[PDB]
Amino acid sequence: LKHENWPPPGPPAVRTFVSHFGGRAVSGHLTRAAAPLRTFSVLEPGGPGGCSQKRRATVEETAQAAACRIAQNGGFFRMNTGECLGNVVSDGRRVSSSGGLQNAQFGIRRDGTLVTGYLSEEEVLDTENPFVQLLSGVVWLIRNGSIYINESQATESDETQETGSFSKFVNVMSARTAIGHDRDGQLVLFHADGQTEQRGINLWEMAEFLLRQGVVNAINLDGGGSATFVLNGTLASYPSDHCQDNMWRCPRRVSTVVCVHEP
Amino acid sequence: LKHENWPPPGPPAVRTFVSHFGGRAVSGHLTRAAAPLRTFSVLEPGGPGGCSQKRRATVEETAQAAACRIAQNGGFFRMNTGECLGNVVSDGRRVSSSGGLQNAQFGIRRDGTLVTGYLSEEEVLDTENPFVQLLSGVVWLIRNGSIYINESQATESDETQETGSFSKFVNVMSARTAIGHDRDGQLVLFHADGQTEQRGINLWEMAEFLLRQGVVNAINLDGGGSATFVLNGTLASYPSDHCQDNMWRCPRRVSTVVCVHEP
Ligand SMILES: O=P(O)(O)OC[C@H]1O[C@H](O)[C@@H](O)[C@@H](O)[C@@H]1O
Ligand SMILES: O=P(O)(O)OC[C@H]1O[C@H](O)[C@@H](O)[C@@H](O)[C@@H]1O
Ligand SMILES: CC(=O)N[C@@H]1[C@@H](O)[C@H](O)[C@@H](CO)O[C@@H]1O
Ligand SMILES: CC(=O)N[C@@H]1[C@@H](O)[C@H](O)[C@@H](CO)O[C@@H]1O
Repeated sequence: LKHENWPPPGPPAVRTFVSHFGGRAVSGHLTRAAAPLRTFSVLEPGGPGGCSQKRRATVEETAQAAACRIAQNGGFFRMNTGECLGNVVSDGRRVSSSGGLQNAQFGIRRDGTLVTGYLSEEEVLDTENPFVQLLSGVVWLIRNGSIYINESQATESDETQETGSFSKFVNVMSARTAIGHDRDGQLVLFHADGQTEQRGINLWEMAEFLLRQGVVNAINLDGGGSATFVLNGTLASYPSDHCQDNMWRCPRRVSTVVCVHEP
Repeated sequence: LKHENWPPPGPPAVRTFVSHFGGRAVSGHLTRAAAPLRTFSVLEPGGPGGCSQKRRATVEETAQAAACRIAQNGGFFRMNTGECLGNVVSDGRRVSSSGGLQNAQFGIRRDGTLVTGYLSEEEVLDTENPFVQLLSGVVWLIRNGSIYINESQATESDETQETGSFSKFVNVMSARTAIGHDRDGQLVLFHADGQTEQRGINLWEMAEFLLRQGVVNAINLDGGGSATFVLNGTLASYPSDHCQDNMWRCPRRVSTVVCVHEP
């Protein structure tokens, strides 16, 4: 009712793009990975226990301990405290709660079922077919093959992102990332390089792009300076944050990470 | 007095930028590596013997065989035949000739002397202090701390690059790459993502950027679709060529490669 369940039924395919959104050229990658139950992980910052310690680490640091073939930044977090925000299940271990808020979620149950959308506390704690991986974003981009941004603005909590108003967060140009799946049950990761209010895409544009790629459900993960794409442990994107006291670009220390590893 | 000699004076510094050239945001990397006599190699495509066999291989393929920490596409080539163009010396092995043409060159001799500029056949074939690495480009960007593109346009042969007229090659927007060195004798590698006549920079813009980073000599290497940046064997740039029959971007099979590796 409030979420989509996809029953469960080959190295990941990493695609590089430079595409035009509203006339602007935006670079990024689309990753497609089969057998998510075997290859998909949600990782805590700096290894197990990171969310409890409120640790912040770069996607590179977190991914290299896990030997991820493809890693991207994960959920939203409080920059000043390192608190993980939203429900998180990391390799069977629940390490973050929604705190009453309703936000877009994506995860996989123990039998391989992919779940996307708004989950109650009871659904998250279900011991029957428990979640093995789960994280929260902000805005349910695609529901059952249709854009669901209008509905997200109407119903989703707006206490997690710090970009500004919900409308600005939805419509501003920025770096963006998203997670979802296609109709064959393959995991889909997306990222686009950008910089808030300067370069990149908004959520309407990302949702259209993903529908073209066959995505049937997907949520928006952390963007802006948090957006990071790490390929075999190497940074392969252009972060927007500047390094300290110079104008070079530097990857942000973030919280949870989404990982695709070998089965 | 047609070339410059720089006497021999930590891991390499890899920096990411997104920088603005006339209001266009251009992304790329600047690499700086010490002790080039021990850490810098020019590689033949695929493996040793690539030039004699007219091999074309991606920078990734060529670099994974050499264990490069940083790799970029090298000199110019003929796409239809795979012929290596210009003088090439790869770890002491001479594998390509100038054919009488005059083009910007960059090399290091056995004692560590860094050499940039125009070289006679006698200088290339010298055996007293022989070249251990050497490759040729098109346009001498910076000579002893001053831009030298006007002089290069005045003197360099124009039979190697296939972009079009000399003026277009210099002034057109595109993906670009460059090799040079700073006054501490360190190797500098530069690349900017782009697409000929759509995105990127021209040679004047790249030359101005390199001067601000302390580059005292540099030449222009193969740009356009050839431009590739590979870090620890993983592609970390956005090539402009499309893959066969789809919207995704694919690295180009190129010729010689410039490599920074362990000493
Ligand atoms: O991640 P974004 O969208 O680029 O925002 C990053 C910026 O947000 C606000 O301006 C501040 O909190 C700054 O710390 C930061 O420069
Ligand atoms: O490396 P570049 O600059 O992108 O050039 C690639 C292009 O060169 C030529 O002009 C044409 O044959 C094009 O069809 C080709 O795609
Ligand atoms: C465009 C975008 O998503 N920016 C996000 C912001 O919303 C979020 O509050 C913060 C920490 O999670 O990271 C980034 O700044
Ligand atoms: C703008 C630019 O660098 N273009 C080059 C072209 O000049 C060269 O002829 C070809 C093969 O080396 O590769 C790229 O297309």
